[PDB]
Amino acid sequence: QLLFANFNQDNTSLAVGSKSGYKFFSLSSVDKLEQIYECTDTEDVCIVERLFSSSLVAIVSLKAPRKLKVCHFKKGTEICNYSYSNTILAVKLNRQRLIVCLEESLYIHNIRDMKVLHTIRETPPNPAGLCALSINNDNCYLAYPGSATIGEVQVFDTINLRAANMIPAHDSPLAALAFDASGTKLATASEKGTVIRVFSIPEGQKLFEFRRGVKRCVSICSLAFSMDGMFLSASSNTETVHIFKLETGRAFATVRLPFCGHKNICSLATIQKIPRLLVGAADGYLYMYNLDPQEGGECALMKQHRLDG
Amino acid sequence: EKDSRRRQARLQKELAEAAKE
Repeated sequence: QLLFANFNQDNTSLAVGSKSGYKFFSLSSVDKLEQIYECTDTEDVCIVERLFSSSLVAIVSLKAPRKLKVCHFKKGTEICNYSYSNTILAVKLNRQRLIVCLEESLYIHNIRDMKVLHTIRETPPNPAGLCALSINNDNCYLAYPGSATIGEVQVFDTINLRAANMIPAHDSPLAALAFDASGTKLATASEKGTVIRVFSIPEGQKLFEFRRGVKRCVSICSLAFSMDGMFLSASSNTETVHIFKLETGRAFATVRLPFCGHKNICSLATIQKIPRLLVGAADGYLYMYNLDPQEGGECALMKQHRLDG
Repeated sequence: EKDSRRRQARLQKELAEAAKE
């Protein structure tokens, strides 16, 4: 049933897209996954991107994969839509900008009127829709791959509509990108998946380099900062999630998933005063683990909830 | 055709209303 699961910008909302529509779940308690919204009028929803805890949502359906719909989900109204020359691979938004990622181009919209402010053309092919957008209005940067064969990151100022830097992050092509909440740090991983790096933004200085216990190569599918920027989680197509602590090389804490190979999305969220690792997995569950921010180590499972409600 | 005028007005009002936190 499920096609999509993702967290909003401050980890207060979980979106689950399915063949029959989509749902939002709040993330403010532990005992139950509390559904706050369900839509059944749109089929095969492959992208659902909420703006924080507002009523604005951007939706893409497999029935019209080149069309972005911007809606007021509580009222159930379509505000406007936009169609692109190729399929939409990712949508990112903050309080000032909405970014649409195609394989070969990026569109930067003013979210106040949905006008296109700038189009980045002929990007290196980006079939994964890999990109990241800062949630901070003062450091409003977009990151996307500057090469399809080397791990270079283009950093683009979405307010002033100009390039800020290009960062040689990894030798192999990029696999994952994430901004911290301040917009001044960018976490990066390559297709080899052996090193997670953190760079300052826009200066591009390497600040941290983390090893995932070495070993073999993984396909990193998710990087996520905690809201205070002290912790960074990295998940993959394996059973291990690593959590790094950005104090002045190796994992500070780990979690062992009950599966090996499903794609998943992680986030670091504080719920009822306790920092937690949330894992939305393709097996249809949300897993919640308790993180000890002083001791680390292996994190215990607190709850697992069905993503379908 | 100045029909763009009132639709753009409604657009901006509706986007601001939806984005209200």
